[PDB]
Amino acid sequence: ISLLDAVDRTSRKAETSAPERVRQISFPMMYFKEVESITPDEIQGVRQPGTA
Amino acid sequence: PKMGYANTLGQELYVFEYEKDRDEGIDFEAHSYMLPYCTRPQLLVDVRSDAE
Repeated sequence: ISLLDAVDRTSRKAETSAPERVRQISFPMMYFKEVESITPDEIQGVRQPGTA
Repeated sequence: PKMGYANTLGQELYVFEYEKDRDEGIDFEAHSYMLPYCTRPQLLVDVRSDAE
């Protein structure tokens, strides 16, 4: 918006207003993966810490 | 050494049957983890027919 400007009463002149402005945007996203595995070698004959 | 068999009482024979991929046939596996022993080996006398 702008500020109005004084004009004369008989010249009949006036002033108008400018239109708006529209734009568009896009967005890419982020991907994360985690992998694990379980093997019997981790359990076979292994003492539990803190136990005899 | 298969999953779900760790730290379990072993048996005489482990028989495993596995289906091949697509439809190509059957796979088999047989396992045995054993060792016989004698706690008084001095009583295992061997004899011979010749002279000393």
